[PDB]
Amino acid sequence: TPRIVIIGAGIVGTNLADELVTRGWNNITVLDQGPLNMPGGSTSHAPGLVFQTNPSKTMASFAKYTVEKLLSLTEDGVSCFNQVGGLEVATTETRLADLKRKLGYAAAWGIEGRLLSPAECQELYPLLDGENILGGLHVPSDGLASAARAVQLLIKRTESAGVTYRGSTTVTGIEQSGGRVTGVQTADGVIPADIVVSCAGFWGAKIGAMIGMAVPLLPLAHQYVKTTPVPAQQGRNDQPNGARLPILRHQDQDLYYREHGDRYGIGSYAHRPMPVDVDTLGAYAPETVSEHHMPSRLDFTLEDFLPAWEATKQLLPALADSEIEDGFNGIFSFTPDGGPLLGESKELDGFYVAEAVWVTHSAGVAKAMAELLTTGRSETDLGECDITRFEDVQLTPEYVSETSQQNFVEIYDVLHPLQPRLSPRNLRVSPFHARHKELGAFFLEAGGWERPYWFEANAALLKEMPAEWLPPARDAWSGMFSSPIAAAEAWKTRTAVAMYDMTPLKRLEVSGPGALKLLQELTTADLAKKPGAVTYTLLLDHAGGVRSDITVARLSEDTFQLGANGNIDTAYFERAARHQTQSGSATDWVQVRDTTGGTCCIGLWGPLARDLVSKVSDDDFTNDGLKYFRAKNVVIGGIPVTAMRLSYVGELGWELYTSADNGQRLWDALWQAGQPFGVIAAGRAAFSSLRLEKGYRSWGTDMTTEHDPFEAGLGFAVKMAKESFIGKGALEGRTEEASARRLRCLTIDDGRSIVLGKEPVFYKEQAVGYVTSAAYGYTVAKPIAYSYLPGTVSVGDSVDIEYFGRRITATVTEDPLYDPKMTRLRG
Amino acid sequence: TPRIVIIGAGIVGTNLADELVTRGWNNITVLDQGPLNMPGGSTSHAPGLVFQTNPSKTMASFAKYTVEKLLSLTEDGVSCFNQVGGLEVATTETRLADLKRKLGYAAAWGIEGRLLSPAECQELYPLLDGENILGGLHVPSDGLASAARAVQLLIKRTESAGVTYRGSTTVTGIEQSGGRVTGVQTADGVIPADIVVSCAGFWGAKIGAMIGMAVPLLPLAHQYVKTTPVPAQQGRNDQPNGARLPILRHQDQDLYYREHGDRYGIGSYAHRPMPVDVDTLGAYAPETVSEHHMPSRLDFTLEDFLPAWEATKQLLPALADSEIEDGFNGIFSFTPDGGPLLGESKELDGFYVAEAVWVTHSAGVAKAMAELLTTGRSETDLGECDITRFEDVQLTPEYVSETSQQNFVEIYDVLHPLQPRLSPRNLRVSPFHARHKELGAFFLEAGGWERPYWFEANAALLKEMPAEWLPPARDAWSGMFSSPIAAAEAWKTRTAVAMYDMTPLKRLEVSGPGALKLLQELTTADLAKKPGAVTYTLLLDHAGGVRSDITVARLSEDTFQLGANGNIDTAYFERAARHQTQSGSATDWVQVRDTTGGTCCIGLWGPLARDLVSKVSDDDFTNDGLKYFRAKNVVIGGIPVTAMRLSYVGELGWELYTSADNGQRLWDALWQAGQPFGVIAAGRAAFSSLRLEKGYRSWGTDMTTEHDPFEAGLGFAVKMAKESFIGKGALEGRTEEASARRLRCLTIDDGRSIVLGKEPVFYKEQAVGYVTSAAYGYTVAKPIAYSYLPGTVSVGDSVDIEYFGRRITATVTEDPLYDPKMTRLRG
Amino acid sequence: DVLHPLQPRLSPRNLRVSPFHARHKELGAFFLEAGGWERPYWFEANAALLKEMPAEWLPPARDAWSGMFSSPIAAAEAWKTRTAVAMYDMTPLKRLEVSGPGAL
Ligand SMILES: *Cc1cc2c(cc1C)nc1c(=O)[nH]c(=O)nc-1n2C[C@H](O)[C@H](O)[C@H](O)COP(=O)(O)OP(=O)(O)OC[C@H]1O[C@@H](n2cnc3c(N)ncnc32)[C@H](O)[C@@H]1O
Ligand SMILES: *Cc1cc2c(cc1C)nc1c(=O)[nH]c(=O)nc-1n2C[C@H](O)[C@H](O)[C@H](O)COP(=O)(O)OP(=O)(O)OC[C@H]1O[C@@H](n2cnc3c(N)ncnc32)[C@H](O)[C@@H]1O
Ligand SMILES: Nc1nc2c(c(=O)[nH]1)N(C=O)[C@@H](CNc1ccc(C(=O)N[C@@H](CCC(=O)O)C(=O)O)cc1)CN2
Ligand SMILES: Nc1nc2c(c(=O)[nH]1)N(C=O)[C@@H](CNc1ccc(C(=O)N[C@@H](CCC(=O)O)C(=O)O)cc1)CN2
Ligand code: NA
Ligand code: NA
Repeated sequence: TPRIVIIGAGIVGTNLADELVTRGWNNITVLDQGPLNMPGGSTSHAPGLVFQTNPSKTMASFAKYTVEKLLSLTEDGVSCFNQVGGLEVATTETRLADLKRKLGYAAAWGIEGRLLSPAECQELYPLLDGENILGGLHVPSDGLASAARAVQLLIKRTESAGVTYRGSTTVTGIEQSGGRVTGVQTADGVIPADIVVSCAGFWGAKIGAMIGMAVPLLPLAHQYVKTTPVPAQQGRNDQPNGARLPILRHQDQDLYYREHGDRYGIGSYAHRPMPVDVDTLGAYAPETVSEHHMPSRLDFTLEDFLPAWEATKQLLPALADSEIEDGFNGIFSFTPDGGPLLGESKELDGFYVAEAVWVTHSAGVAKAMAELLTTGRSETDLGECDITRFEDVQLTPEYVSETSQQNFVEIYDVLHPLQPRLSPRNLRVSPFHARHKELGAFFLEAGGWERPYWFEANAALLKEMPAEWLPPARDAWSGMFSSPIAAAEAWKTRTAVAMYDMTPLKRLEVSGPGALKLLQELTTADLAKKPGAVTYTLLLDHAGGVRSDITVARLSEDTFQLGANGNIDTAYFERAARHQTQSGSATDWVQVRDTTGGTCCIGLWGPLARDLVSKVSDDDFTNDGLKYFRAKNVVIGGIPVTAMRLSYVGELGWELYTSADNGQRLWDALWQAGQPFGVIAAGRAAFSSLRLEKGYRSWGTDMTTEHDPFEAGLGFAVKMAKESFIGKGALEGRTEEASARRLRCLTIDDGRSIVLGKEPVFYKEQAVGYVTSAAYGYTVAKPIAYSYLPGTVSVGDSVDIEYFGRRITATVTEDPLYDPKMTRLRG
Repeated sequence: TPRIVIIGAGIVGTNLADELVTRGWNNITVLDQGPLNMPGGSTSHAPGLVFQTNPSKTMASFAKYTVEKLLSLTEDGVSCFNQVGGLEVATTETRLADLKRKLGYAAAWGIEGRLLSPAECQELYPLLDGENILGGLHVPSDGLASAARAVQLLIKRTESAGVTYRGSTTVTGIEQSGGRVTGVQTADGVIPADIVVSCAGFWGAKIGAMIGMAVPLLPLAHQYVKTTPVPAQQGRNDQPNGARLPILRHQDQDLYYREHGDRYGIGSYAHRPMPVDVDTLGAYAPETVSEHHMPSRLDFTLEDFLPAWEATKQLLPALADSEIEDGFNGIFSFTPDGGPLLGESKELDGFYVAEAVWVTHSAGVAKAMAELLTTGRSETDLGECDITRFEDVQLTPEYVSETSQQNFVEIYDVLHPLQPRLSPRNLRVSPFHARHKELGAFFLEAGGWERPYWFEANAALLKEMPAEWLPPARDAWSGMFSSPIAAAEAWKTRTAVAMYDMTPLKRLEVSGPGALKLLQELTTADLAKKPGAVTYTLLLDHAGGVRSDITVARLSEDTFQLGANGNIDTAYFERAARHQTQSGSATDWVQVRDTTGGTCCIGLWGPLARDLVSKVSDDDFTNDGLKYFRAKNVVIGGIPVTAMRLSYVGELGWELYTSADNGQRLWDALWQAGQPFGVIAAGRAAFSSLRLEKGYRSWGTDMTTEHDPFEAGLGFAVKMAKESFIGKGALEGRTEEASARRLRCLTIDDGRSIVLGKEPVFYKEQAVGYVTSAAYGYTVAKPIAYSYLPGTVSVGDSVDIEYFGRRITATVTEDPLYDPKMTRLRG
Repeated sequence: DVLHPLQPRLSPRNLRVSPFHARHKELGAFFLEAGGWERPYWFEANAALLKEMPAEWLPPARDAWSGMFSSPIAAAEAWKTRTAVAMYDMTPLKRLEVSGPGAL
């Protein structure tokens, strides 16, 4: 098997060694600049609290696996997990409501937990001064990891299986040739490798710069304090590091707690963000590293801890009879969005990262990476962990610094899923931005792009709207980053004509004599059709899982424009094209460009779309001028445009693409043409609700690599008859009808209880699914939610969706909910 | 020699046959759908007035050649030119002033002419009612062409030399294979060809669509009327078509005149534009074509002519005793900018156009095309005639229609060289457009781009400006599309820091394993330098003439960004890259993209540029961070940018390139950083004056293919030591010192008489040059003009520049006028 | 309906605006209204100041109810008012001219 070098003998790198070994890959060298007995990264100081419950399904499965593995990781009859459970307490109404949402995550992801009353909290954790406790969330399977001990036992069992450990060995560079890794440099010459995995914790960026790779993590310090012996605790625990009470979270004050014998450990994020320059740390001579003297531990700054110490004494008064014994400012990693950084680099074949990973998720990440390395894919969706998810503006040191600090500042906050950052904003805007501002655009952002969710100009339309379009009141939570205005935009889209900004849609140009050959192998469609055809198709992995759903427009013999889902797709195409070019003839070369930023697109949609466009174009837009899912070049308002006839909102019209410098003119020409037809600008709130009424899938939530096309209801898009395509062999014999799990459309019975995503779904009182996407449907006048459900659950069955602790009755409904016979889309 | 098919036996196509023959290329078939004896295009109805004098040097040389050739084109002792001279009369002060400018063109282009007083006009042309005549411009060598007769004599002499003519033969298509022309389709099968030249007059667009080529001409009708016998004219001329008086232009009333025996011919553009659908003309059966029955002649619409007929009787009262005998609405071509359309198509190798050409320029265009075909280049600069000069937005049928009609409406107007159209405007704007509007940008346009010439916000700076920067008053003509504000912008650029919009600069990405190989052959620089280098270099033709001056930035091993001069360059690179790819290995492929529209650029220039940028970037901008004429990637205001250190304005700073979606943020970050430093936005008026103070050349005026690098003072940019590059062999042994003509900088002695361009330059009372570029120099505080001058004329000599009839004393000055030791540009 | 005390109408809006309205829009004014006047409650331009603000000025989280029609941005505007200089639109303040020999 391939020669693997792992950089880092933290909890990540030693778990990864371990996960590779058990899969038969043992040609591994593990390097660490610290001594093997105590390498001295963040793992060497972590207190090891593990709270599994997480808004993210993947992160939650990573934590569940880590708990399982640490419990099994044992020597002299002592495991590496002490399963005391975990308790998060609420001291405000906002937090108590949020614990109900978190209990929802628990059930969604298969973690057992309960909400505790104030009295039951006191019974479980008598040290709590009960006066400000409104409630708790108790997960019995949570607990304390012994991460440093786990590292030592992983080293020992992997060593026996052939893995080589070199402590006191500093990586100073990475050797490469022809765009693949060939070795790792040390002052002692090069260690050959076919695969390098950087498991270097908060040194990740420094390692990354050695190959020109932006690794978007920031090292940040976080205070951890142990008290002196707490009188109330005398005699209760085994010394020196026993614990019997659940690990304790006090998220309203940025604090968490564990016992260490009769002492308390207090973790505080209740301080200013503290960026750390890794180049200033110094080279620690290995012989010098000890528990208080290691690169990860900076001097304690007591002044930062004072407020945390007061809140502690308030929550746990017994602690007022102890003192602060020892504290440090410990360094670990943060990232712009709080997700880890995993996967193959863009810059260098065979070079991977598994960085910015808490002890909590370590074994999970290791296992995914081991699957990635040995089989070509991870069994768990890595959409939110892949290093290549980031856009170029999100990779600058300044972006990483500013947003990673804000993620530290907010780490324990209750936040709505649509909550935008206040800064940095306005990084990327489409060419319609000034016009969007004139119309009172309410902008949210993703990928650096500013995106209108609705337009305040259209509030003037609410008085004219037919009552059937008026939605009911929303609760405060579903009402955040939402507006009644979206009803009006949905209304006008369904009955007049609307202009949506499609500019942020990932746009890739795949070009050259090998373009068709590349796309024919990567996609599930037969793309060898005369130019003009637009095909909705999938990208799969070799296990048939859905990596993406895409459109491919063939603009000429050698030129294809793809509408993709984000930069994981870009990176996927980039590498696949480079590999075909390198091992092909002069007829296989192919380039991939991300042209998103240099172009723009208006989705011009609704029943008056042809009336509008005919005023500013002499091109033929009739059905016989341009059929559904066809593209051609046209001129609109004097601007050359590529017109594609499809609509993610389910109405007549076209995506109109042009170069950025032309976009404002193209916008103004249409806007003016559309005055007599009541044209509006329409934003993402309406867009999302309308596409949901159409049943159209959104990659990353409605389906990921954990789903095959037939489970996702996307069989129509797989052309099984193709000689060859990635995933074909895996999908032999499967059908939608025979899928054990299927994506179902739910409508909410009461017409008004909106859900948002991730809420667990119960059939006959058992958790069998979870909301993937949802919105209020303005056309059907009810909340809609999607969920996978067991194949045995049928159209017309009834299911419950738990939202903030309350069961909401919904019915499995046939989709599309709107115009399933596509009457609005054809001729 | 190659098999050539010419489409059209008009004055263009038969002259082209002729010009090819005399150059030894006689394998020619000439096709025309009309009968050979009277093909029935525009040539069959033209009255044949030839006024040589023209603002364009090339057009003027085309007309001079046409006069020479038609005079030599003779049979039975009767030539095809009747050299009666030409007279343009002025009936307003505006026109009289403009005739003085036109006399300037005459001397510039070597055409003999004089300005006539009202009395002398009466003596030359006694029929003129003298009362509104303020003056005339008389060119004795002008005259009347007999174009239909010239066609017949060209046919006869080319036929004898082997050329084949097929009349009554309709081209219905063009055959091609592998991107080159292979034949012309008729109902009688295919006529093979290696080279096709479309000489199809106003059918040009229809021919063009047969290969997918946009031919930006519009067919338009123009009225031409013959009177009955004019009493005053009885007995004076040979019948039936004699003429003795000069051809007569009456541009203030859109009219021109010639005698036909004792009748008058009146040409009127004094009517609404009359677009013609060529598809509605009908197929004329050849046997039916006669003088009054031909595809080019539409029914006369007398109502349109009435006002012209009145003005005629006012100018020439003798005509009031005649009547209108016959009129027609004759069709010919117009183009967006009034230039013809020449050269190789972008779409099809070997397929050329020579279309939208007046009888006046016909032989000239034919000769250039013959040179192009047989030698690879024209001896006359075709910058303003090349079909590939147009930008994509300028090629839509709607753009062509609207602007070609306006060119018809303005054909006889006095217009300032900076006069913008009012419509269509706002086609292309940079990402800084809203910000430019906030600052009161005064926008002119070229290439479809809106470009600020100055910013009204900066008027507030005039009260603070040191008096030495305050320019003198401008006359009305040089003051049009000019503002004192430009002095302030030049001032701030020289002493603080300015932000120029460089977005419209043609930007080409040349990429792939054959990129360096292509550029090494096309340019005069050795580009095989590690990435990061920016090189100013030339593109030449095989005769050493300068096609372009360019920058090449090597961004990576296989990736180069060029800053070019416009779409002639784009088209040149496109074809050259396609040809290398087709006849190369898998290591020679190369793509060219025009990324202008998807990107943007700020030129951040002036002595405080480093102070400004250091506030919003942690990249190293010091001299040791980025040397002059080097590029690197940086981050500014959170935006990835490519920074190139050069300055067409002569100051410290950088061109800052980024993708369009990032541009506004990049703008705002710099704007805000620049507040304490007094940053301004600066426009093209200042830019032009500043670059002139630096002596930097502008392709298309300061040099064209008619100049070699040494004549243009660009020897430094030619690396003669290179093994190989286009033009090298031609330039062996030449030096700047030995050049018979050299580009000289002139400063105007009086400090105030501004010239604009094209004004003739006299040494010791002889016309020896002409102004190529000019501006008021704000830094040296005097008007500057460039001109080629004989090598014998030296620095410190004195020359006169004629501006509106007045000699302005100027001195030949060493350039650069500003900072010639580059102290402002280095370290 | 359950309505927050600051809940604005969506229509009719923009009846009365001060002469600084275009400038307020450039700066990302969040407008509420009373008396027909549009009144900025805070300015989105000033969100860029939050990263520079001393921690002592940073407010705690708000519950959903007190957080409606409220923004952390107001902390920054209060900060700059107390330590630098701020421009408030006082235009809607009822202004009466009492004039004539009986005015006093
Ligand atoms: C600091 C901290 C972290 C922490 C915590 C409390 C504090 C104060 N509480 C946690 C909690 O209760 N629950 C939990 O799940 N995690 C908690 N953490 C975070 C956790 O400590 C880290 O996220 C995790 O330990 C990181 O693991 P990882 O294995 O990724 O990183 P590392 O332990 O830092 O090891 C990286 C190794 O790389 C070696 N290295 C780096 N550069 C080189 C070079 N050039 N050459 C050779 N080796 C290199 C390092 O020496 C290190 O050992
Ligand atoms: C109309 C007009 C033009 C004109 C003028 C007054 C009027 C009313 N006065 C002029 C003047 O005094 N001085 C001057 O210099 N020019 C004046 N003109 C303009 C002039 O007539 C034209 O610009 C010039 O004649 C055009 O010459 P050209 O050789 O380019 O074009 P053509 O004579 O129209 O011939 C084109 C031929 O192409 C053949 N054809 C077209 N399509 C086909 C196909 N498909 N197959 C075969 N043959 C084709 C046509 O039949 C035509 O003969
Ligand atoms: N050009 C384009 N590409 C894109 C999008 C888009 O809206 N436009 N997407 C935007 O997010 C994602 C793809 N999601 C989509 C999901 C469904 C349909 C759709 O039209 N479905 C029809 C297909 C009909 C057919 O193939 O015949 C259907 O399911 O009935 C389109 C895009 C990424 N790529
Ligand atoms: N990148 C870039 N490309 C461009 C321009 C530009 O301003 N920037 N041009 C804009 O119109 C045209 C080129 N004209 C130019 C003329 C002179 C110089 C210049 O810097 N000349 C220095 C060169 C010094 C050297 O090579 O060492 C000089 O003549 O001293 C630059 C561009 C087209 N290409
Ligand atoms: Na916090
Ligand atoms: Na006119």
